[PDB]
Amino acid sequence: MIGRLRGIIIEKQPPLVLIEVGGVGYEVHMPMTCFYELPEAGQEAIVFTHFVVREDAQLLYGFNNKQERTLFKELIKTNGVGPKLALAILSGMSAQQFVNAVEREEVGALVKLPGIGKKTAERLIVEMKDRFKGLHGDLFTPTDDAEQEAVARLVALGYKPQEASRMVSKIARPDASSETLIREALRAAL
Amino acid sequence: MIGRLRGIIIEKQPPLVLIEVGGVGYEVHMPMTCFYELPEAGQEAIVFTHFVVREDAQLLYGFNNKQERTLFKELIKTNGVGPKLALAILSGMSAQQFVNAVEREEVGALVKLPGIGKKTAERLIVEMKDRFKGLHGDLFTPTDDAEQEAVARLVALGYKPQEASRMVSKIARPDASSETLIREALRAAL
Amino acid sequence: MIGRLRGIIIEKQPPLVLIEVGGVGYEVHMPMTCFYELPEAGQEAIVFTHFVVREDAQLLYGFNNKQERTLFKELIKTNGVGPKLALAILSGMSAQQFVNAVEREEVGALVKLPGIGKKTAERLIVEMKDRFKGLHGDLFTPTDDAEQEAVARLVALGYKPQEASRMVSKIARPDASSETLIREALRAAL
Amino acid sequence: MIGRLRGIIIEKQPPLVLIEVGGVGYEVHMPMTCFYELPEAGQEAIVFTHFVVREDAQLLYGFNNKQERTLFKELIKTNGVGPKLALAILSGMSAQQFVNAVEREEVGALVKLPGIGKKTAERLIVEMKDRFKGLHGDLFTPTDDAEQEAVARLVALGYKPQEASRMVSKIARPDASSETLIREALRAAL
Repeated sequence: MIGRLRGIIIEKQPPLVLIEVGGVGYEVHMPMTCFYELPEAGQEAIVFTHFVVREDAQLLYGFNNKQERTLFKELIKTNGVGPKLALAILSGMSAQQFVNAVEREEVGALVKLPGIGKKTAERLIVEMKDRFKGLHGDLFTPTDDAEQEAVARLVALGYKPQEASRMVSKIARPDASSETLIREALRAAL
Repeated sequence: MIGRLRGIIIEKQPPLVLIEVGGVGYEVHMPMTCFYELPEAGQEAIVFTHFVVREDAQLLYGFNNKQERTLFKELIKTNGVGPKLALAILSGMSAQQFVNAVEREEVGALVKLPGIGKKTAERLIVEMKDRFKGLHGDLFTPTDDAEQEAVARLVALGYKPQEASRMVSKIARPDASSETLIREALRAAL
Repeated sequence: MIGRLRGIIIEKQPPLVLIEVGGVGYEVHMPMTCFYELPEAGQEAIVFTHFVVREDAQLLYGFNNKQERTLFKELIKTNGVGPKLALAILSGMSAQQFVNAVEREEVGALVKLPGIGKKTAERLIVEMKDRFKGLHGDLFTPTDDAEQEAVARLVALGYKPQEASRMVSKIARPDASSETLIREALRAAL
Repeated sequence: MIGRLRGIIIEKQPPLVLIEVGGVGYEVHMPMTCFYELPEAGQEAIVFTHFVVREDAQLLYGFNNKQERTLFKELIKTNGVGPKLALAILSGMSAQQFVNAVEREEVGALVKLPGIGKKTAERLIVEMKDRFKGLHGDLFTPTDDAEQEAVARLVALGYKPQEASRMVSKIARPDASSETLIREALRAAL
């Protein structure tokens, strides 16, 4: 439900940060690489969050931008990676580096990580390297921003990636509103 | 627990909208047709919400008015429809149209939707067409507002629809307070 | 976690009330008898809440005072009564009346309620009539306020009611702070 | 998710305290020893919280400082102790005393507590006495603050305590930022 927090840094205890928001102190778990970018206690901070429901707990994982959160979200969707390990992966390396490692396929580096499997490492690379394709953004892009947006949305709707791809690509060009595109796409399909 | 949000639109990423409320950024999932009616980022918005608890997540589905939320709630109560599909149904068509399709019984249209079943489509129509009856409102009405209110309440209480119907219809007429009606109805039954 | 709400009544739809608290609109389910006492929409209201976690939902049940909430809490602890029925019981009758019915043991009245069992009604009376004993308050009292408080606390701690009873009654008298009593009681027992 | 609350004490009903935060009244369960230190109703209070998710409830346990919370957290991680008993242990004795009892290994005292097991008491002592070692703080310390911090973090990451211990101890000395230490440690290990 919670995607972002805006408040004052009350305490820092890596990798935990306590952010006061209107009297409510929220504990946020952040990968060290994000952690380094946090402002000083007493100052205002903005963090992108990912909520994790768990058996005996409700947790928030935070990032400095939406790109890093996406990467995190992506990592955890795999069978072998959970939030805790995802946090460790992004504490040893930055989103950027991680992305490079995968592209350059360097398991070596990945293994140097606790709980990090080899067959796991290998599988990871393979898997992630694949997921980045359908991923657009500075991070995941070493075409059209709105089209790519309209697509994601259409895919969020239930349309098979390729279907969607086709559905917007048929009608299109700029000075459209992904919103407009999405809109159009739908009419022309139902 | 959360039925409405009032705050500033921070970002739009259809079908997701991020609404800032006193420093807390809430992610809201909205059907495209509602989405189109949202104000611009930076401005204040009011959205009616439906909370969905899930295995690994807590989600909020939002609408522009209570009527659309009801329709959504209604759709999801069926065996074949879940929140994600309900969101897709209301992204392809507006509450109004949807309501028409059902009344005019046009499966054709419904099928043109991913995950949307035929036997499902058929069953849907049949089912919804039935549920709208007991549903009062501009949407679900192509009698007395308070009586109909007193009834719903009495039905919320545990009374069988027909019982309730009868219970208020026996004593009644205007310049009553559904609250008054409900009140009266009860005394006269216990 | 949430025991009280202070905010503006945005809408009333018995038995549901929507209360705006700093931009967050909370849905509260209230027994009709409490409902009648609510102020007008647009005005400030204070409601005592009971949180109910459920399979696919998180709900808040509200009351006008702590006594009515207690009674509700009490009712639901029984095997045969759940929140929905407890809300119906307190919609047909007021906490006061309910309390009388039980004391005067009048099943007749109770049965006049949907889902309300006879063996259930009977069992209820019996059960509640018993629970009120250990219950102190205007409602549940057709001795010492602090002692009774110190006891409850000591009982919250794990002490068997009678033990606790004894533990404070040995040392005591006024111008004590239940807090003081509790304190004392403990030292003298460990 | 909630680690701290800052608001006005609305009511005290040991061991429960109701804290108003921006219109939201939060119920907090506090060990009596913490309870005694609370300010008067009407005044502002700051409490450190521990969230407990439960079958039919969501609860918050509060403390006056982070040390007492840690101790609580520690206690509950054991097989034999749950939140309710942990609250009773800290209501009979203060964090300090408790810590002493364990160090001085005095079961006698512990047993004087409801639900408190003997084999349990014994096991406890043994267990806690062990956990305090890896615990640094005034409470749990009848070396370097940042190093010890860097370690905890590295351990939060997945590193075996000893590994971490070694990893920071190799490179180190002051006027470092646990953050710096952590940082360094990582590079030199991957």
